[PDB]
Amino acid sequence: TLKVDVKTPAGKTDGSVELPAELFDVEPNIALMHQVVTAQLAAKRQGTHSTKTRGEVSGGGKKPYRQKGTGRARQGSTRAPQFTGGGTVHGPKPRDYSQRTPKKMIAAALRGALSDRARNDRIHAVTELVEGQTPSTKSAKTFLGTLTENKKVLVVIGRTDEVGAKSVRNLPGVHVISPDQLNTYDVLNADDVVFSVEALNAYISANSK
Amino acid sequence: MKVHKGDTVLVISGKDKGAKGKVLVAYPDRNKVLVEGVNRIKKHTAVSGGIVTQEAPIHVSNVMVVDSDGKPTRVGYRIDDETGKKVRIAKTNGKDI
RNA sequence: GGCGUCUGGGGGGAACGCGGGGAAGUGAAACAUCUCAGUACCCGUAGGAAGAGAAAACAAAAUGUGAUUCCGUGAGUAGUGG
RNA sequence: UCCGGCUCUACCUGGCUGGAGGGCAGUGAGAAAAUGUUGUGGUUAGCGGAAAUGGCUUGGGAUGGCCUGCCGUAGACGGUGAGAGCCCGGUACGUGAAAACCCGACGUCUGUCUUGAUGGUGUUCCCGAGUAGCAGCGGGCCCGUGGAAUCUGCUGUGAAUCUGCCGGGACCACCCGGUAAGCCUGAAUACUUCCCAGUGACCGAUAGCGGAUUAGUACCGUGAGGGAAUGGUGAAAAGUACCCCGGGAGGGGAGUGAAAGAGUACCUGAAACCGUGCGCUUACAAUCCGUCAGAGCCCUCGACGUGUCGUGGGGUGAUGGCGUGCCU
Repeated sequence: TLKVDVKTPAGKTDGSVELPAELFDVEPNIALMHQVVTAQLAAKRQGTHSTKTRGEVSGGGKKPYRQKGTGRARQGSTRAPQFTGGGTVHGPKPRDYSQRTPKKMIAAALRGALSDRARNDRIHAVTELVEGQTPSTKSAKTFLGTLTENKKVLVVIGRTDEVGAKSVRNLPGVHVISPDQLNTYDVLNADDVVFSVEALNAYISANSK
Repeated sequence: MKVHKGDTVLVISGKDKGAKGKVLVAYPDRNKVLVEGVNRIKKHTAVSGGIVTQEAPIHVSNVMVVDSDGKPTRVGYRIDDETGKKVRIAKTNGKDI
């Protein structure tokens, strides 16, 4: 059981969250986390690579000269692989790279990852990043300076709280996310993780039932 | 293009960094302008040819429009909604240049 | 049938569709039945999508379903087959 | 709902033919044309748009390094004389349409039910005909004629209307479901000649579309039809003014340029291949062309001493022995 203190931009604390024990005391399985991130990246990767084999190229559909009497070798098309202009043989093709990793392996990855960060005290919470309804990236940057010094960081802000997203978007390191599409690559690439409290509550009362 | 013939400019990049100059012609289709006193080249012309020292074109992103107050300043665009013009305007003062 | 007037059609198109015609090399270690394939190709007509479409249907005594089409499964199964 | 006239006709009723308030619906598949308002509704041009001539050094040029500041609903991208958030173009964001086009929105305009319905009750009539069905040849259905239904094509024959008819894998009786042979029907679905905007663990000039270069061109063929090759100066042409040799090409000086080991045959500039110099060796010798020993000469590093061996190293290498190319 790990406790977190919410934090405010104006220089105060509101309250404390008492995180679960089973989500955030999982022991990581490095092979599991490896497999899953590999799958994510593979499904990201698009298969725009195609080549024209011997049967799609232009021409070649006439035996260019005799079989015998000539002196030279035997040839059946002017577009075969050994020519210069000829067909690719076993080329790239447009294909899919997704692979079907299961729900339990995925979630085990995510819980183990959040545990790896929590044990090392890199999960910070916060009510908000901003004052009312006017984005200003200088605010959020100063607040993250208060709360953090590392290069890179993750931010979990919901959908409705658009101002925090619009604010912190432009920063160099930051990589913002909604907790409905919470994943593993984006967690592990970071060093610190900033949850909103609404986000934590949603995550927890969505998983726990 | 934020430069027109007749304007005055300050050179940024080149050996002639720190030069005032008057624009003579522009070449907007390729963003280059022939400023006076800068980019001096010893062209050979044979006739009765001769080694003659002529201008050559800056690229327009190596000159800042000199402010009306005599300092290198950016330029921007208000509207005089009555007359419907879009005046080129410095971003230190706001004046007409 | 002839004469006058009025409106249509006439051909082109990259694929996609519906109706009709319609092979062969290949596989079968030969081969004709079969398969390749009702594919390629050819024809006639379309449309921005087409065609099908409102039960002379399914089902099994369960008091059941309720136009059609396209996707997943049933199923490479029940079966068919020199 | 009121009436106008009509039920051949004046009179009581039942039933029509008109108009009227009304309702319903409408460019619907269910009838069809145009109308005028009309929405910051959309498309067809675009526009503004934050913040460093910042300092030292390098360098031809700073967009680099180091040190100082700033913007950020904008650190996507690209270019600019070398990796540029603060130079430029533009992005986040907000703006913008006289006219035409498309969406609905309306009011016109058009119909349309309104003269009406809910239920009762016993029997005649109708319920899509050369068809359904049966036989003969055939197609396709998981089904290759098999016991082979259903769906069907050509011929020949050929029925009834509700105790009717068709199906429930031959067929028969019972039960069940359904009511053919008249017609329309959107949405989900498939596709990209063209157009617009982007992405890439796709190529990067023998690759990628055949086509980065005049490309379906040149060239070939009578003809259908085949079907190629060639990208890069540099930051900007400042593309060598002038002189000398030469007929001219071409070159040497002088110059430009950061560099002409960048000269319009030009980034770099391999190998094969073609030659010029320097050292060794080779014209009495039988050589898969090398390898092991090695004389002699030439170069070099180092300890020393008037030149000299060495835990040396490298090029050639007289002469001797051994030795029958590579792959399938």
